[PDB]
Amino acid sequence: GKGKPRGLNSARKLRVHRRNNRWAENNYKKRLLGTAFKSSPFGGSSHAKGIVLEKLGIESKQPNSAIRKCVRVQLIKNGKKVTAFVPNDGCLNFVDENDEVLLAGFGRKGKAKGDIPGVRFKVVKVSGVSLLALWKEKKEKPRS
Amino acid sequence: SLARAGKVKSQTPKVEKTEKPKKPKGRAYKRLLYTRRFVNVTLVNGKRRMNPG
Amino acid sequence: DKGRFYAFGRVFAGTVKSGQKVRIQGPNYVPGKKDDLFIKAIQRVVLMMGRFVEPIDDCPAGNIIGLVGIDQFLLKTGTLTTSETAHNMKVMKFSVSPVVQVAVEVKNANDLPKLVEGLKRLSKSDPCVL
Amino acid sequence: PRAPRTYSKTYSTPKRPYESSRLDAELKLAGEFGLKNKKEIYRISFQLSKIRRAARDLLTRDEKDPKRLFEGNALIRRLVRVGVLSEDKKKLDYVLALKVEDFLERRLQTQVYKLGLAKSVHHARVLITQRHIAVGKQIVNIPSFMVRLDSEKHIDFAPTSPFGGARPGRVARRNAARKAEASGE
Amino acid sequence: MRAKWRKKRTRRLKRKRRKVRARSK
RNA sequence: CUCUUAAGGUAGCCAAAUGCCUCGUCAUCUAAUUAGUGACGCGCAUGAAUGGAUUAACGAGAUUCCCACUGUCCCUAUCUA
RNA sequence: GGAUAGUGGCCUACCAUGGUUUCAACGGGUAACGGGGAAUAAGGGUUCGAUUCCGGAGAGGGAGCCUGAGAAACGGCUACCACAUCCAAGGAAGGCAGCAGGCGCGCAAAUUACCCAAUCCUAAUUCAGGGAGGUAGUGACAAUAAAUAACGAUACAUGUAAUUGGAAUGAGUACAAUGUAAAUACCUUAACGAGGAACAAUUGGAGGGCAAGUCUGGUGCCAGCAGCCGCGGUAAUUCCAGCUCCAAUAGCGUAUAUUAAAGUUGUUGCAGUUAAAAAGCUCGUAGUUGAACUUUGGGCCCGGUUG
RNA sequence: GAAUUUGGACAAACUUGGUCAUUUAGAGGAACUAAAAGUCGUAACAAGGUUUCCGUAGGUGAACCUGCGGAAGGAUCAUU
Ligand SMILES: [K+]
Ligand SMILES: [Mg+2]
Ligand SMILES: [Mg+2]
Ligand SMILES: [Mg+2]
Ligand SMILES: [Mg+2]
Ligand SMILES: [Mg+2]
Ligand SMILES: [Mg+2]
Ligand SMILES: [Mg+2]
Ligand SMILES: [Mg+2]
Ligand SMILES: [Mg+2]
Ligand SMILES: [Mg+2]
Ligand SMILES: [Mg+2]
Ligand SMILES: [Mg+2]
Ligand SMILES: [Mg+2]
Ligand SMILES: [Mg+2]
Ligand SMILES: [Mg+2]
Ligand SMILES: [Mg+2]
Ligand SMILES: [Mg+2]
Ligand SMILES: [Mg+2]
Ligand SMILES: [Mg+2]
Ligand SMILES: [Mg+2]
Ligand SMILES: [Mg+2]
Ligand SMILES: [Mg+2]
Ligand SMILES: [Mg+2]
Repeated sequence: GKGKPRGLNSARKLRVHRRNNRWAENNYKKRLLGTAFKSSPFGGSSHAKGIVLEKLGIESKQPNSAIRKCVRVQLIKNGKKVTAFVPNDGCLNFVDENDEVLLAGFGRKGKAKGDIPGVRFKVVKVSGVSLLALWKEKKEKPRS
Repeated sequence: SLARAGKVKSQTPKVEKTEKPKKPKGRAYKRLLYTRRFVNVTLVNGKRRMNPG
Repeated sequence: DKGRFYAFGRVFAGTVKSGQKVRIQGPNYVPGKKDDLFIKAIQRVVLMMGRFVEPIDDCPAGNIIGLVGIDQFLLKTGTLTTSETAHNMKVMKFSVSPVVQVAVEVKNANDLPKLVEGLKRLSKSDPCVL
Repeated sequence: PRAPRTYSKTYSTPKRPYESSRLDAELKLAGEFGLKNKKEIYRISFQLSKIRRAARDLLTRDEKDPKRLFEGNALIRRLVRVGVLSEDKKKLDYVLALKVEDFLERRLQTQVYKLGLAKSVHHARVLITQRHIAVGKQIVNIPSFMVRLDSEKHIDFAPTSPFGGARPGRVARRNAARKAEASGE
Repeated sequence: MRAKWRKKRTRRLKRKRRKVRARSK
């Protein structure tokens, strides 16, 4: 006896117990309850356009330094406001106030990454031009 | 504070490109790697080494 | 339709085609280096008329036509060429200037993206508004 | 709509991307068989993995069982035809005990070099991709052929491809045209 | 915080919540 | 940190039938509200059997709003004893 | 009994109180069409399946109906509900969840092209029709094969240098010919088409995981890097670059979802004294489980399969 | 045998009302988390300077204090 029924007519009990105990998985519970749809402002999607509202300098968590220069963005999809990192050396000069930026996940399925507090999204495109190709000298952002 | 977004990338000296011979792309590059690594040319440094000092 | 704003302009040399690769020109585009020159093409050439449009296939130089498929990359003015050392023409200076300036704010804060789109939708409609 | 067009992958990346021994072995094989990249090694090891899976399943099947007999005899027949498996190892255990070299030796890129038609394996590869080697009445311009051990005695140059045929070539023709000029006329 | 005193403070908070919800009808 | 009491208003509650300022401030109710309700509280001068708070039910008790209803009214008219 | 194509509380009149349910009824949710199947896959499993086939439902939302073998049809009609076209204001006409195409929504998806030659379907039927279907355009969704160089001589130390030479091909471009319904492209090709073969391969990295610099200049807890640990505060192997090198390679990276990893859902196969976890204790319904015992052993044959 | 029409069933749909579900504004109140180099004290880790902790009750700026019963996860496995 190992604390669970073994009998040949105990399949229903075993599957009911498994059903009850599967709720303790974070992934399974999230998938069944649809948390990514209600919460997690991105509607179960990796990608979303939004409109910048302000440039902000966020102090990294200890023992770090060097504020990360993120932007507050208003999502066109549903209307929520999210703060998004602009990942490159500098590269904030290429994103302006009240500009359209594409936002993607920040690498941890939520769970704000690194020393940046409360930032769970990053910028992929600005004004429709690639943020990486605009940090590089390949392309240029259209006048706005 | 903001407005320091170019403190190192922009305002510190920028070394440009350097005209260099092209690499032999493809199977030629694989042959180059094979000869540089596995015919026992002088890069071993005891067991294995792939850069100088 | 909100955001197509047909392209009124005059051809001076060469011919336009519906589906023709063009080099659109910026008002400050320096031809030496990379500047506001974009690599898109035309969708449809149109002869403009009295609040209804007629699609056209071709027009020689010295003609007045509207273009379908552009102004989503050039804001106010410029030229459209196909040669490689084509300096754009003059800036078309006017006699008036924007001197009356007022603040604009939406009263519903949740609809700000529409407002920001509107300001960049009207700056391209009227040539003088800044 | 029309029936779906069945297609399958031919390779699989390794579980560990940066294993030192596997990378060194892969480079060894690529250098010694004139391969363009690791994709050929991956494809051949994947196909060999298919063979190993099939042979394992048939071995777990009962001995002298008709399914085992038929499928195993077919598998050894195919391997001995393509020349990877030797003639004296028709027992379905050496099929499991095969190796990557046993399959890379039967590449047309390898046979053309082992027949003396080229000076190096890379010279062999370029001579093949330049449409210079023909098996029968068929020019084959691709390294991987898996010659069936009967094409080995017929692997030679083409009637085209001016090393074993009629025409003199293209750069040879232009060099003749310009030495005609150099002679004065 | 001792867990006991955290629980006591939470109980006082719950009593305040019950009082305010009783007022609000 | 002081001056100071017998103790210095605790739990509660409030512009409350108790608040002068005051038509207090915010919200809601209306087109508009010195009215009503919900909040806030250095509360002239709230407060614990001089009982404090909350209460189902009850009330020819005081107040506010809604539906219905109508000569209360717009705007009066007619009939009977 | 009526109606139906007929069975049937399918509907109707009388009669009795029946029927389902902890073996989960009923109710709620589904970002639920179902299945053949797909991804991952030692075994067992987990997740997906709107979309090439099969069955189902629908044609903006219901409802109703003629014709018709077959419709509750919608490229049919009737009316209501919401839109919405035109108007000469009297009226009239509506359903792209068909092919294209357009707006909107978006992370998100192609041409308002050609043709019935292929496959088949309808007729009165060989012949006509078919945005069914096929062809082409867009297509780094995904999948297959594999161009970017190969060989001498010379000079030097099996290999290296802006030391040189003769060969080979396609990336192209293109007569014809083929390919096709006329086609483009694919295969074969007269001639043109290599020399820094500029006809120039990229995407991410070089502290560890995880292969690859204690190189140089910048920067000085600034800028920034970093999936995690962590790196920068004047010696940065981690930042910005230069050089060199590493991995995959015409592909690589980034974000989310899922699978294996996960023996971190454990039936196989988890743990519960201290890491999270034995109910304060006992009874007890459902459920699950539950001692042994009844023809065995001889002997003779027919006769199979493997040495 | 058109219009028109009597009684029925099928019933779209509208009004009002009820109920349920999902989003959502709200004066004000009361929580949690993060960032902290803030103020106040030092509650716990040593017998943490009153041993610690549990349940319950009351009180106090605040950690917390105290009464009652319990545990050692105690600072005692120890008095034939
Ligand atoms: K640091
Ligand atoms: Mg008080
Ligand atoms: Mg008061
Ligand atoms: Mg009040
Ligand atoms: Mg009133
Ligand atoms: Mg009193
Ligand atoms: Mg009957
Ligand atoms: Mg559905
Ligand atoms: Mg399903
Ligand atoms: Mg389905
Ligand atoms: Mg759906
Ligand atoms: Mg529709
Ligand atoms: Mg239709
Ligand atoms: Mg190239
Ligand atoms: Mg290493
Ligand atoms: Mg570097
Ligand atoms: Mg575990
Ligand atoms: Mg525990
Ligand atoms: Mg038994
Ligand atoms: Mg203390
Ligand atoms: Mg203490
Ligand atoms: Mg103590
Ligand atoms: Mg103390
Ligand atoms: Mg503990």
